[PDB]
Amino acid sequence: GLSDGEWQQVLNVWGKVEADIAGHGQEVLIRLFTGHPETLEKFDKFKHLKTEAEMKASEDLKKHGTVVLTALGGILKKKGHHEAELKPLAQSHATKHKIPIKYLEFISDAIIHVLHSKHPGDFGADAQGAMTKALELFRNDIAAKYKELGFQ
Ligand code: HEM
Repeated sequence: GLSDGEWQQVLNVWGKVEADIAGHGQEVLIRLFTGHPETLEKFDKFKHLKTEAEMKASEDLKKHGTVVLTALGGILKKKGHHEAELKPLAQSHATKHKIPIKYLEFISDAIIHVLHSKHPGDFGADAQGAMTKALELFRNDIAAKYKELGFQ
């Protein structure tokens, strides 16, 4: 798991996201979609987005960005004790949305990318390390639920 010092770093870094949840959420999804176009296909409601301009201009994408990060934020605030919050998400993403674990890897890297892009020089080495650990924990616990379901 993460140490108390690491969880404190994670939640301190999260303060940035919380100041502009929709902005960070939007940029995270845009980074995901632009870097990995196949991920867009998993969203029947965003597949109509053909350009990054259309993406940035989408209020609904911004809306989903807020939904995605608010959920992740709630999980992070649990500092590891997130089974109840994590289980349903892993299950809807495996059973309903069919999101391979690889895409969760992509979005994790996208979150790291967005923090550096929006806060250059203000996302220290220790901060990136702690946030990475937290995102790997989140990803790994979902992977467990995926194996349980036999989802690939
Ligand atoms: C940090 C990771 C993520 C978090 C916390 C998260 C959270 C959520 C939440 C809370 C919902 C709505 C409730 C539900 O259906 O479970 C949702 C829906 C959805 N997510 Fe995720 N998600 C994440 C990553 C991804 C990724 C990488 C994809 C890639 C395709 C994805 C695709 C979807 C789809 C298709 C829906 C349904 C959208 C709709 O309403 O039509 N998610 N997500």
